[PDB]
Amino acid sequence: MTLKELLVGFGTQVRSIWMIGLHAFAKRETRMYPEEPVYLPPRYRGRIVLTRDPDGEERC
Amino acid sequence: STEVIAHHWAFAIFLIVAIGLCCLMLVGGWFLGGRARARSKNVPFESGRLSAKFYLVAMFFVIFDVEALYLFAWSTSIRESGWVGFVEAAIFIFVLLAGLVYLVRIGALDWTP
Amino acid sequence: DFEIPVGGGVSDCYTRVMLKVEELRQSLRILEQCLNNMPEGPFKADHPLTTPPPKERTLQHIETLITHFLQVSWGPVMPANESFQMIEATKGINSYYLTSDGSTMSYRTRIRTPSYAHLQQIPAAIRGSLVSDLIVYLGSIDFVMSDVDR
Amino acid sequence: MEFAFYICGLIAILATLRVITHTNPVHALLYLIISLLAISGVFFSLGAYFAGALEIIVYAGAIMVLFVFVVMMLNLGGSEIEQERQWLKPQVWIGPAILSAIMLVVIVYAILGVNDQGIDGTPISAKAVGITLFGPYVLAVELASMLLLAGLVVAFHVGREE
Amino acid sequence: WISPELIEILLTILKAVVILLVVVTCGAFMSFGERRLLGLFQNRYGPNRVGWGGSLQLVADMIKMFFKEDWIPKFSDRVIFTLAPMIAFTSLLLAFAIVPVSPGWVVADLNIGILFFLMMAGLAVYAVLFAGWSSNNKYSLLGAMRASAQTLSYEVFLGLSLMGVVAQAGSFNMTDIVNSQAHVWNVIPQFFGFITFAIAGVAVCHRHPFDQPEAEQELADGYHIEYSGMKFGLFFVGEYIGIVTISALMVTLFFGGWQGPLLPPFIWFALKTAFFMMMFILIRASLPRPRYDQVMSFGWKICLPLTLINLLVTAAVILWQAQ
Amino acid sequence: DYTLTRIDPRYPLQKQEIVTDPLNVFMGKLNDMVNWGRKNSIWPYNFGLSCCYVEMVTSFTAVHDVARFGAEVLRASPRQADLMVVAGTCFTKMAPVIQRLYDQMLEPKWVISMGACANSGGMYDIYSVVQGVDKFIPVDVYIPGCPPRPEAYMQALMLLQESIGKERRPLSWVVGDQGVYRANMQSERERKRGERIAVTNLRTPDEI
Ligand SMILES: CCCCCCCCCCCCCCCCCC(=O)OC[C@H](COP(=O)(O)OCCN)OC(=O)CCCCCCCCCCCCCCCCC
Ligand SMILES: CCCCCCCCCCCCCCCCCC(=O)OC[C@H](COP(=O)(O)OCCN)OC(=O)CCCCCCCCCCCCCCCCC
Ligand SMILES: CCCCCCCCCCCCCCCCCC(=O)OC[C@H](COP(=O)(O)OCCN)OC(=O)CCCCCCCCCCCCCCCCC
Ligand SMILES: CCCCCCCCCCCCCCCCCC(=O)OC[C@H](COP(=O)(O)OCCN)OC(=O)CCCCCCCCCCCCCCCCC
Ligand SMILES: CCCCCCCCCCCCCCCCCCCC
Ligand SMILES: CCCCCCCCCCCCCCCCCCCC
Ligand code: SF4
Repeated sequence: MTLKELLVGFGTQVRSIWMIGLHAFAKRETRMYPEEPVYLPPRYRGRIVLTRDPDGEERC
Repeated sequence: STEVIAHHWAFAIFLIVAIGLCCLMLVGGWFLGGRARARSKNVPFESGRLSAKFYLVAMFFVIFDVEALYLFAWSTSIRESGWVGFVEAAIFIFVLLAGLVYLVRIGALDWTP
Repeated sequence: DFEIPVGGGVSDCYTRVMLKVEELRQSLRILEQCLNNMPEGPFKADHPLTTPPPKERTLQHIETLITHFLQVSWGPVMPANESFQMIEATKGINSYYLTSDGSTMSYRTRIRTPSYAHLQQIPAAIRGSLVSDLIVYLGSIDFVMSDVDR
Repeated sequence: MEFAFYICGLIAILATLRVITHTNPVHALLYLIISLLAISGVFFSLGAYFAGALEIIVYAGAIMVLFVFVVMMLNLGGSEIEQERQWLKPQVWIGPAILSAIMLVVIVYAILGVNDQGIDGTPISAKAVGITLFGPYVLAVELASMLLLAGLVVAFHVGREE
Repeated sequence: WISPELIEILLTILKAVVILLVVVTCGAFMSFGERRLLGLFQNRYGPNRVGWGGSLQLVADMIKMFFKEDWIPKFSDRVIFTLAPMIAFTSLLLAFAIVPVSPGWVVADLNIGILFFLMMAGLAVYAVLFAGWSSNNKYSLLGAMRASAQTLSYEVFLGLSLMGVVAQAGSFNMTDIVNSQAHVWNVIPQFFGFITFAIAGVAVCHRHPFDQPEAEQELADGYHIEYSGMKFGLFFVGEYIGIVTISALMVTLFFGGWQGPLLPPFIWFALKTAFFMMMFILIRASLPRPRYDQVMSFGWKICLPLTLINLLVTAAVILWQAQ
Repeated sequence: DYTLTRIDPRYPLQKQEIVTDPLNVFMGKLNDMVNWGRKNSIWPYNFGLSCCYVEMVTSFTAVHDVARFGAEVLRASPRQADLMVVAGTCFTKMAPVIQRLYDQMLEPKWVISMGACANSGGMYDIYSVVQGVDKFIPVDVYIPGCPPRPEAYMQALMLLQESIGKERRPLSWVVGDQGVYRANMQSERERKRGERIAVTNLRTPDEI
């Protein structure tokens, strides 16, 4: 193969290593479940309940 | 002398303790832990003829390893051999590289067809 | 306003991956246009067959409650016809061909997916290659097996 | 020094006896590797450090690797090999064994009738071997390179698949 | 029994035992550090819940692997199957056995040294070959064949890459190689030897981007697939101990070993070694995996003539400077 | 409060009986140490079935980091794996494959059904779907969802760890009792009924 191709590939490997090193010098993106509680939007579709009217009777 | 035989004893203890360490690792792994049976447990895991290029690669490794042993013998005695031995080793490496280039150009070292 | 990226004429793995990067950028442009220009109006059509009706009118109007009651229990009555819609999916062209017999259920639902075509195109394109070339080709198709089998 | 030599020689002899009387090719090659390690220990006991280093680097690290490679590609399941056991059949092996036996007694008679001042076990480094190799033995080096080249060309020409 | 000779014998034996235990502990804790440093490289934390900072994760994995059922297939050959992880561990451990970590702290001050390391690597390829043949699985068989031909293609020039340092120091001994770096480290003159030895040492350690079982997981053709319990654990521990061995040999052969201006020599040796272990993690986390034919073509057409030319130029420089 | 299971090769080929907990104080401490080591290093089998596997590998990524629990090694071989996550639908063509892979796993092994398909078949009450993976292999933890979010998979991992931490298995295969004793733990529904019924107000769905 070409010597120029070899040098360009070597430089690209060095660039990839450098970028992963700067990504090591970055901020952690992990949400620490369960110590950090998971935020959910108000219309999230999770556990199903039956609710009550403001008077206290069951709405169903 | 005392130092050389102490070094020999230390090396012997190193080899013996390493071999005994992996042997006791096997003994602990085999002896400990419960065992249970399944029907397809003994069947090899297969996710539920070999080419001659492997032989060619291993053969080239053998030949170039013998020429590597020649260069091993040369490299530890480079200064006492002088420029004459440098010329001999240059001829040796020239023959080595000519054989390597000949292997390259005829596709012997080309894995893909 | 968005552009459709095209290749040079040869469908390599790298060309397909770079094209999908380009459509990611164009989809970001479309998302920016959606963010800047979102109209103020209804989120549901005013047709009688809008299933379900708007929820508050269902909760305080008896005719809307009747429409919602019959649309979520028995189903909405599509008149007997055949319809077809093809869209540009994330992995190719995805189409629904729906035959209605006048009932509240589909008489025929035909789902055309592009992953079926790509998995069928595999033996014609990977023939004469390596196994690792097959792995790269599998990784560069953008399929899923639910799309193939469904 | 002598104790290691005798133990390694006994291990090499027993291992070679196990190679020449085995049916499994991989077991025979493993016992051959063990005998090569033992002969390397013999070489290290005699002060030929470079010779033992080359026995494990080249003989037990390249050539037996090539033999193991070939046995892998053959997939030798003992077809008409384990089902025959003709070498273990006595009237086949009595003859050649007694041939090698009388040859061994003649060679032992030759060996015992020579002067022996003993081997002092002085270590011969690889530097002296390299000095000799590129000194009084230069045509040996270049024509051994040509010999390896000849083996390369021959076995490439023979061992192709097409 | 009170004599200085017996005291020197026992202290030397104790030093060798301490070195061996520290190397095994460092290899296991470096499997854990592989996990932690991959987490650092990938914007996460990795295991940090089992003990303080995850420090007891290795003990939990060790207990699990000891008390996991150790099983040998019925179709498999017992001796070869039991022998392959032993080779994968012992070969690179005894390859470490020649590395000097401090002045006066060496196990075997051999006259061959890196030659002995070559013996241990040539024996270490048998672990992969025997794991492939012994398991009686054809997928593992071709996987071991591919990995073994790769390791041969890089072992063909591993020693020739070391021969430039050998020529510069003028001896096969490890301590003389370290002492020849007292003025200038060998990474500057033997830079091509340094990169070729890096590539070959990574390849013979079966590390990324030369790892075969992680290359093709869809085929399920790895040679580790039928190993479980403490045998697979021995494969992993031998792999990381080999990483430690290759890093320490790299430090002693190209980065001066223990030599340093201010810090104690073992501190410098540990710092340079741990830097090269971190570089192993970064190489695993950064580079993509090349193809098989590309990898062995890079081993044969490029690296071997580079090692030969490097040795020739090193010899020309050495005899040019010897007036 | 324990169940005793012994296996001897319809599936599953096991018989279970309710038994009193047997638990020297050194043997007990050894049992807790073995359970601690087993539960703090759980290697899941990397088995891809359907969209629930996409959520599982989402749990393995950086924003979630399942590696913190020591459950990240993700073996491609069932011999090296401790946990089988059925993350997807039990198709009839894939069910013998799942059974074969589960048979190729080694003791101790645990099973997590991930999603409604693996629980009971889910929405796919159809001709080509096995209605739940517990029809033919025993399941230790179930996750409702279609799909469960990645932290639901972590919550099931914690549930499995708590179940392992109080189960009894033989330390060696030559000494002791060789049956497997599993704890009959309190259901999470009855445990969380106190804090779930008392919920009064929730945020209205018109906001972020
Ligand atoms: C066995 C190996 C044999 C071959 C290697 C022999 C030893 C090294 C000899 C010198 C090598 C020099 C290589 C060429 C450097 C200049 C060109 C270059 O960087 O090319 C790579 C790439 C080209 O750009 P391109 O891929 O076209 O991307 C589009 C952007 N223009 O550009 C880029 O990616 C951007 C710039 C990247 C620069 C990277 C660093 C180059 C110098 C490295 C020196 C040594 C570093 C050692 C490691 C340090 C960090 C740990
Ligand atoms: C303790 C010891 C170890 C310590 C750790 C640090 C050192 C680790 C070294 C790792 C080396 C990995 C080498 C990988 C070589 C891969 C070569 C290869 O096959 O490349 C193929 C690729 C394309 O091949 P081609 O034939 O052109 O295909 C055309 C098809 N369209 O061709 C190309 O892409 C061309 C370029 C190929 C690669 C050139 C060499 C790069 C080596 C990696 C970068 C190292 C930089 C220094 C890092 C710090 C070292 C301390
Ligand atoms: C114990 C009973 C048998 C048990 C089963 C078999 C176990 C292995 C036995 C063989 C290997 C160990 C032999 C004993 C060596 C003990 C050390 C010794 O004798 O050292 C002497 C000498 C030291 O060097 P030198 O300079 O000559 O010493 C003179 C004093 N200044 O040393 C030398 O010069 C060289 C020393 C030998 C060479 C190095 C070691 C070679 C190992 C080869 C292993 C072969 C495979 C064995 C397989 C076993 C299972 C089948
Ligand atoms: C499953 C088990 C398989 C077999 C494993 C090994 C079996 C034997 C284990 C016990 C060995 C006991 C110790 C043997 C002697 C060690 C010391 C020694 O060899 O000293 C001699 C020499 C000294 O060198 P030096 O001092 O520099 O010389 C100047 C003059 N004194 O130093 C030398 O000559 C050094 C060179 C020889 C060192 C040999 C080391 C072992 C080689 C075999 C490795 C096997 C790897 C695993 C199996 C692979 C597959 C079969
Ligand atoms: C199908 C062909 C098989 C060929 C087998 C050949 C076996 C040869 C056995 C030779 C046995 C010699 C026994 C001793 C002879 C007398 C002493 C040596 C000559 C003086
Ligand atoms: C990755 C590093 C592996 C090292 C294995 C061997 C460890 C040997 C430790 C020796 C410690 C004492 C060294 C001599 C004293 C000088 C240094 C004193 C401060 C540590
Ligand atoms: S439960 Fe839902 S998300 Fe999970 S595999 Fe089934 S369809 Fe996919």
